[PDB]
Amino acid sequence: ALNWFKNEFFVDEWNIADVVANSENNYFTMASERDVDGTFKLIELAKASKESLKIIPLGSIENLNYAQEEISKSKIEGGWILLQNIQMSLSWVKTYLHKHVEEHEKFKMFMTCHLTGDKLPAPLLQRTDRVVYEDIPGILDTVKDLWGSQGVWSVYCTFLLSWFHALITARTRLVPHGFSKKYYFNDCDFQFASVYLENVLATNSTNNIPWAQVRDHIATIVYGGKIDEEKDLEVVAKLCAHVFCGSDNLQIVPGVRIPQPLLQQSEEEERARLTAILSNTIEPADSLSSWLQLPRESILDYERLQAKEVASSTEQLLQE
Amino acid sequence: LESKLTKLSEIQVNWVEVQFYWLDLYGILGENLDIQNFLPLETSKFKSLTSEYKMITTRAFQKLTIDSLKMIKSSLSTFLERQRRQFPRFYFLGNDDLLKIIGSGKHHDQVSKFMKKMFGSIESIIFFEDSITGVRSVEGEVLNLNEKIELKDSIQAQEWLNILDTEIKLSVFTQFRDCLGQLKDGTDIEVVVSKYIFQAILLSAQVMWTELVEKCLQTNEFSKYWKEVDMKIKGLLDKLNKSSDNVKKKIEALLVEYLHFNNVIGQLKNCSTKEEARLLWAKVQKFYQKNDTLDDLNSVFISQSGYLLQYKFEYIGIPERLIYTPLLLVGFATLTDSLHQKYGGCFFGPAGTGKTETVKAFGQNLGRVVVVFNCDDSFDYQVLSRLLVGITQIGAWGCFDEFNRLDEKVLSAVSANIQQIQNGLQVGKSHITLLEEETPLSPHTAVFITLNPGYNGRSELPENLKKSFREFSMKSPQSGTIAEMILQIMGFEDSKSLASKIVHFLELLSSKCSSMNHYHFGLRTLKGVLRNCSPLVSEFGEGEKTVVESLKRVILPSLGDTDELVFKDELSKIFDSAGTPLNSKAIVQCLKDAGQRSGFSMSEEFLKKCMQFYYMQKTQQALILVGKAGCGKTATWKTVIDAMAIFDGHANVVYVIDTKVLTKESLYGSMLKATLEWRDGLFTSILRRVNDDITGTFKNSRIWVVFDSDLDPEYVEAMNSVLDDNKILTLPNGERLPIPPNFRILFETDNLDHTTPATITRCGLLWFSTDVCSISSKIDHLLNKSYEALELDKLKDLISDSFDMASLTNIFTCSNDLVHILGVRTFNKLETAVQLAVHLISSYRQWFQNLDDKSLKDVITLLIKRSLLYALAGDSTGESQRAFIQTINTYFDSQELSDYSTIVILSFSSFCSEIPSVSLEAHEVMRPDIVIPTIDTIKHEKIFYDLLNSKRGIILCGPPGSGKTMIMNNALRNSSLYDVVGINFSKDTTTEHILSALHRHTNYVTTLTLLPKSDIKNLVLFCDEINLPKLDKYGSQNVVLFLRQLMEKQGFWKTPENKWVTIERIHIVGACNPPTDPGRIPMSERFTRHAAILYLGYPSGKSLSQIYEIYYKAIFKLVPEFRSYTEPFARASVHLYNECKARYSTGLQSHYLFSPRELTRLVRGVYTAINTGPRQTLRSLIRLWAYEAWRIFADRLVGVKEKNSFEQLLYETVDKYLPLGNISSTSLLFSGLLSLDFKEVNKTDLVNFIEERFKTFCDEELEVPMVIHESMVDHILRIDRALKQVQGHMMLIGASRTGKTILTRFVAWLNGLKIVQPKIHRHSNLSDFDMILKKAISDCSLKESRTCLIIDESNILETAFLERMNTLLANADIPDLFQGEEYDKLLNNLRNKTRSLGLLLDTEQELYDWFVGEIAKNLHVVFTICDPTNNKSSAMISSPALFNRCIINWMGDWDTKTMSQVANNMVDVVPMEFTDFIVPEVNKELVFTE
Amino acid sequence: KTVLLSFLEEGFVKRLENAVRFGSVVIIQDGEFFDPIISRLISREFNHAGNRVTVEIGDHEVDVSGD
Ligand SMILES: Nc1ncnc2c1ncn2[C@@H]1O[C@H](COP(=O)(O)OP(=O)(O)OP(=O)(O)O)[C@@H](O)[C@H]1O
Ligand SMILES: Nc1ncnc2c1ncn2[C@@H]1O[C@H](COP(=O)(O)OP(=O)(O)O)[C@@H](O)[C@H]1O
Ligand SMILES: Nc1ncnc2c1ncn2[C@@H]1O[C@H](COP(=O)(O)OP(=O)(O)O)[C@@H](O)[C@H]1O
Ligand SMILES: Nc1ncnc2c1ncn2[C@@H]1O[C@H](COP(=O)(O)OP(=O)(O)O)[C@@H](O)[C@H]1O
Ligand SMILES: [Mg+2]
Repeated sequence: ALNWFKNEFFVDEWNIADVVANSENNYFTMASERDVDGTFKLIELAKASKESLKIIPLGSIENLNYAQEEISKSKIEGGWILLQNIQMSLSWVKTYLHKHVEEHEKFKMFMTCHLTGDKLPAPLLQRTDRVVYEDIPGILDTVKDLWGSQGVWSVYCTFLLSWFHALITARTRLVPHGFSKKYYFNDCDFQFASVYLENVLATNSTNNIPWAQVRDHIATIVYGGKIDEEKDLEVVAKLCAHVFCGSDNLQIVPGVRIPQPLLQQSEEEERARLTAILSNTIEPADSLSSWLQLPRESILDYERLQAKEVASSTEQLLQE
Repeated sequence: LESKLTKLSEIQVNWVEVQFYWLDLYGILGENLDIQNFLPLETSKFKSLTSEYKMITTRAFQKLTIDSLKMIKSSLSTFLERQRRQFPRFYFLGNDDLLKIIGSGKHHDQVSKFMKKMFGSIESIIFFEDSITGVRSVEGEVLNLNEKIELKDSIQAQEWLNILDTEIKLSVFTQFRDCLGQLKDGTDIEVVVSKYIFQAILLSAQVMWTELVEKCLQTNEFSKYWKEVDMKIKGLLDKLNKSSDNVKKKIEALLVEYLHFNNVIGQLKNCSTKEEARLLWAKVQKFYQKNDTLDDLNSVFISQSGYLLQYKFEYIGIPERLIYTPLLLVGFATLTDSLHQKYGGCFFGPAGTGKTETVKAFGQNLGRVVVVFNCDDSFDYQVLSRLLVGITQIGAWGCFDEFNRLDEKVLSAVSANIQQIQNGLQVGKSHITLLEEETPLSPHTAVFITLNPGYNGRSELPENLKKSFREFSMKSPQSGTIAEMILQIMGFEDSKSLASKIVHFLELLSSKCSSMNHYHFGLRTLKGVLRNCSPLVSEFGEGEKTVVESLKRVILPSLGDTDELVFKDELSKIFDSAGTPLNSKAIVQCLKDAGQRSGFSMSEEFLKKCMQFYYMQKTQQALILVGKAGCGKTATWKTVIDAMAIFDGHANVVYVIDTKVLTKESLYGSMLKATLEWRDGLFTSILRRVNDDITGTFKNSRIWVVFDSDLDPEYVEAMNSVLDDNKILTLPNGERLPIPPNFRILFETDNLDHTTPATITRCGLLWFSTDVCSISSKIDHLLNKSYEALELDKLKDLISDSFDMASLTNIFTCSNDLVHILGVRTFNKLETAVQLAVHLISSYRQWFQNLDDKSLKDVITLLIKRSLLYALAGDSTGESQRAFIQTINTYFDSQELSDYSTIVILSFSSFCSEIPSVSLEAHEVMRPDIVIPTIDTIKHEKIFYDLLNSKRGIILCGPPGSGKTMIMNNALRNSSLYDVVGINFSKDTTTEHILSALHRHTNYVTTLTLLPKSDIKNLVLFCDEINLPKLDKYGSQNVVLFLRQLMEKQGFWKTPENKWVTIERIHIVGACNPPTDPGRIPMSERFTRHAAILYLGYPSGKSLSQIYEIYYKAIFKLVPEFRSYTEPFARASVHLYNECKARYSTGLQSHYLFSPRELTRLVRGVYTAINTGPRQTLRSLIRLWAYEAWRIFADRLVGVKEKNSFEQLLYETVDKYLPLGNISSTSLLFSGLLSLDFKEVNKTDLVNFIEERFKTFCDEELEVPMVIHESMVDHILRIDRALKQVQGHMMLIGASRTGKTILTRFVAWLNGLKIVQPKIHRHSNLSDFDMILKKAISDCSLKESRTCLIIDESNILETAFLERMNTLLANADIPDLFQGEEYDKLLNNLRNKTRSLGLLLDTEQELYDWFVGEIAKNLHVVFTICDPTNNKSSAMISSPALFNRCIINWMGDWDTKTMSQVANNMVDVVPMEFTDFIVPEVNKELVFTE
Repeated sequence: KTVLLSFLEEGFVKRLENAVRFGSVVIIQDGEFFDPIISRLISREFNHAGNRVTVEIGDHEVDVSGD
């Protein structure tokens, strides 16, 4: 019901690439909460646009002087530059950065701050475009994003790994029943799991895929490192056993079935077939419950609380 | 000639240091060729230093040189940087060790001393005829090099160090290859274990194991290999008993490895299918070997989970091998996964779970020594990046233990460097840039972090740093497996059941005990109980008695009262029986002998605690002593060290370091950013002196370091690498100080609320449940100590017989029912009683030779009763004091001690005959030292002087204005034995202020010793408002702990030079308010233990009437016609003060605090108005007193309701006591501007005069169009009255633009003062305020210029400005301003001014007193506060010195009358009446004007 | 004739003194970081001696041009 307004009246949305490619300002500020970062998004975006980032974290006087010198140099000849955790240098931001922004054509500067941190100065913040980086909440949208970011078995295992990452990132945002604490699995875990899958498929040319090894390594080493409690490890192992069971038929979603690749295909047609079988999937309204294999009570309570909060806030908003 | 010997020793130490520095300088530049041409200026400086050294040597054979050497040490810093660039491992050495290692041109023996700091696993080098043939590990194991290294005199250090480093790898690879060939030949390992080194046998055994497991995995059987491994393990177990110590350690570690092998084989055998067997085999580490690698050192690679790592072939010696738990294997797997992509491995979880040891075990399996670093708050960006650039070049694995300890800014700053090293390792870059320098990057390097999340006072890692690390949880280790394999290796007959019983017992002890903070029973205490059961096998044997005895000796001292019973019940019900206890005859005899030597008493509890401490210190290096304040911890460890020194014959040195009195930079050390050099702290200097052994006196003598303060995590936790198994100290500059086995650390505190479980499990814990000493034993020991500090035998016998214990215990029980300020237990009060009684007996002993036995007994009993009263009930109210003296009189034929009984010169008398007549004149009221004596005043004087003559600390406490400084100064003014220095404390006071206030009163003489400047008089250190110094975030006070250290230990530690001083003739007297007063904080009992506490209540109403009628008689000696009116004025003033204190309380406003200070100020104001005035009638005198009461009492009132209430109170008081027109504030106008005398004046004439004066001031100084009004006339009259006084200061509080600074400037111009407004602005520091105050003080004193200082509220940038102003107003000068060279220049200028004026003043004290008098006379300060709600203004108002000196004049907002007057007077000059107006019909209350 | 200063730029006092001597119109940005050296300019206190008017700013006195 909440997404009905967005999907009915509004026909477009902008990601970070769209807002950085359609803004006249040379300065951008991205805010993110604790235990989430968006630096890799900037790295991939700069790689796509064929430009070099100068990552300059703040917090020390030497880094402040280096940032001043690099800002002057990049205003002289060009090039991008990025500032990490600018709230650690509040005095520098208040004086030098404010004076510089207040006072080239291929020069853009990105600043990353924390939403729960100290208050940034209003005159600086209003003079720069603002982006908020959050993980995409939809499951199928997350699968599509992870697939579009990217023998045939490597591609198929990448597809299954993207599905597993989307499932676990969807499950990790349900506090009392999905897990025990607030675990957040960033892109580094996905990259490490993909490297492990490539290494396993490279060292095993017999095509007898050791799915037990992949299951244990993913559920214990890669995605199980941050897991602290025993029951969270058990549920991660259950999810990895459901996804990486290694069978010809694999119904990870009650409406999506992935046939295993055959021994006569190439990577291009395999990627096309997997994209085609991903495109036909229609996400139901109960995809937060049926896809994650959870009882309806917890999902219903969470959705009801979210709906009550958003409706009360917009009712308080509309009256004035 | 003790001073001569000390001077000779100091000169010899300085000469030895200078000789070592010159030897290093000659080694680096003076001897070697082709090295002076690098820096020609430094070469010339070295030549000049050589000439100076040669001249000094010739003069000595037949200071300044050291200073010149230190000056040219800066020019050698970049040379040392290049030298460290030459050999990467020099980054682990300090500057002095680098100088020693370069200067060893031909001796080559200095290398082995620092090689342990360099490599980390080698303690010495075997030398044979100018060649290297062997290398010796830390554990004593010897490795013989493959080829003998030739040595020449011309070659310098780093070339042969590099070839030795390569030769170590070649030798260990050669031994590994030979051992592997021998094992492949088919021989057993029992003959190979006695030939090659341990790393070679471990690696060959692992390679053989993985090869045979692969061969068996090709098939599907495991029984035969399991049986063979079992026979090998049993053979090693049988061989362990018949081998030497080194072979025992080697066989133990091989047993660890083979037990892991058998565990893996057993896991594989019980497996069902082939796929699960392949899974279990892929999960565990495998040690392969390339058969096509031509390179020798890269022929061994380690495979796990499909990834590969390269063996480094570094010598590791004999490490304590970790038991291969499944958690350890999963940790190895995730470390391999992190290291495959050149990331950084990370571990998080609760403390004591095996993270740093896991990293070290992984490094040892990879055959390299993991360098461990203990992160600290002092690690800024430069230090951390220098450590990173030092571990890049070496290639060793850096483990940053406790990574959360870093500041969050540094965590964000080092993220760029960590990403850079990761990218350089990934892309195979050769050179990376850090600190704007390009450095080589060894491809073997890595970084590890082991943080401890979830504890307070720790930062949280930012995401950009956490994304560069791979973290793994380590919440729960496996205690059962560790205990089982360790007990199997030790040779215990029963291993599995015993380990299960130990783990079950530990779990039951954790679950079934009181859940306080310091009960942690994790892995660390299991390792401790196993290590304590290790050496008990020689006396108890392998079995169950050994483990129950070790469990007792490890856990029991840390248990409480009921937890001990629970522990005993559990131990009796889970284990079969308790073995035969230790005889312990010699040690208990030594404890008894030491106690008899020190005068203590052996009770059951004290002896039990001593035995427990000795047994738990026999194997645990660090001990924490906890319990109640004054329980007996210090006595316990002192007597057990004395007994242990007697028993073992080893001399013992103790360093008692107070942790919280020193900052962290003073304790561990600080780096000077202006030169990037390292300055040693205190603990680091002590450890370096112990390690270096210049004189070799610490070879066989133990060292104890006692941290006698609270356990601050930010202080103690920085020694985490010291306390644990690492036993190393990691300095920020890179120095690694090893901890010797005999070096032990003690902790002494009372509360463990703020401590962390990380630093609790590291140290052994000893809890003091109850007091170790009985009460009567405490009297006995105190009496014996006081006697030793001093016929005598008869006096001692009768005094000891006087203390009847049966009455004493009931007296102590009845003492508990009274109310006590600064609540201290009666057990801690006996010091004052015993010391006071002994001092009185020793003082009156000179008259004890001329009286009978009964009179002697009666006098001594009365003195003991007086001492007991003033000790036990000396800090209670008057009624409680009367009740206690009645009780002690009841509980003791003996002479009765009344409420005012005393002894004069030897007859018992009272204070009624000791009250003298006072000839108080008129002019003597202004003198602050004039005190009118009463019974209470003279009694307090006698008891305070009595306590101070007994060499004890005194804490005078009472409500403000009780008279604490009054009684003290009046008692010490008539005595020529002590001097009083005035120190006032604020919310921000440091030890440096106390030391500065004593530098101009005391002398540093080396014999260090802080003797007073005078030689016949002691010095009294008066500290005022001890409550005011605030707590930190961890509930501790710097100043209070400094005072405790100065009282008990009789000294302190000098911060910059790190030498212990000893205080000799300084007594500490403290003044404070009760803790129930707002703004005050409680103080720890560890400070109030050492000092006597006295309650000083307010004088009674009739008493105050008596003193103030004496004052009024003194005043009215001027005017004799009103001599009969002194008593009504005293009664009226006392009633007025009582009514003001009762009605206007603190509940209405913050600054409604009244005191007898107000009455004294009223009397002094009445005196000034009488003296500077004409002949007064009765009505004029009444109006004068009413005006003085208005300007003293009602100035601080804020509300118009309060003003009207005070006016009607004044009317009521005048009508009641003094049978006169309006006496309102607007109707009383007393001023001396209109005449030559302080007479009452009218309104219009005063307004006209002030109009003319304001016009002249505007035309003379600056133009401001301000309109006179009646309220401003009253305000300017009271400001002029306040500034006319001697030592008169103001605090004008009111809204902005009411007119405060312009009014003060106009008053100062009227009185001829000089306005000095500080020009404090933005980006201004404390230094500019120092210069402003110093210039103002100099212009006030030297130039005799009357200076008025206006300090606006916006001119206080920091709280230190407020502290400086508080010091200025409390004393008369600033101790911090005039010190050293500035002090000498000030004294020279003061001497020149005194000679110019013509006074014959020559002594320092007289000149300083004249300076103080001049600055008090000629300086007045007027404050200005706009908003009294702000925190800075609230602290300014609530400050002790500012409130007790300034006359608070509340300007307030403009009332409607002032607004109407100024509006009429400023719009009367414009034509407003040009139109018709009809008068409206409005109410009287609605209209504000006429 | 206008001139732009700011409290966050070094050399503020010298430029302000030169502008006061010349008589130009001065605008200062970033007023939330007010500098108390100009407190005498804010208070508009004047010292008159003949046809000249002097104002103390910081350490040394300067003359107000009148415009
Ligand atoms: N066995 C004993 N026999 C006699 N007197 C004892 C004994 N044990 C302790 N005392 C007395 O107890 C006093 C206080 O003990 P101690 O000096 O050890 O205090 P502490 O532990 O340092 O105190 P705090 O932690 O409060 O600073 C000692 O001065 C000593 O006179
Ligand atoms: N097999 C093992 N695994 C883990 N810890 C062990 C093992 N054997 C002994 N220990 C003990 O556990 C302790 C581990 O300390 P650790 O948790 O690394 O400290 P920190 O938490 O400060 O890094 C060591 O004192 C060590 O003696
Ligand atoms: N003979 C006396 N009897 C009682 N009170 C007196 C006598 N002489 C002076 N006083 C009062 O004692 C006060 C001293 O108080 P003080 O010790 O300065 O307070 P605090 O202890 O808060 O510093 C003086 O203000 C004075 O009014
Ligand atoms: N009676 C008055 N008539 C005219 N102006 C007044 C009067 N009283 C105060 N002022 C104004 O108040 C200002 C002085 O206030 P000042 O003492 O500098 O405030 P602050 O004490 O907050 O520094 C002057 O500029 C003046 O214009
Ligand atoms: Mg640790």
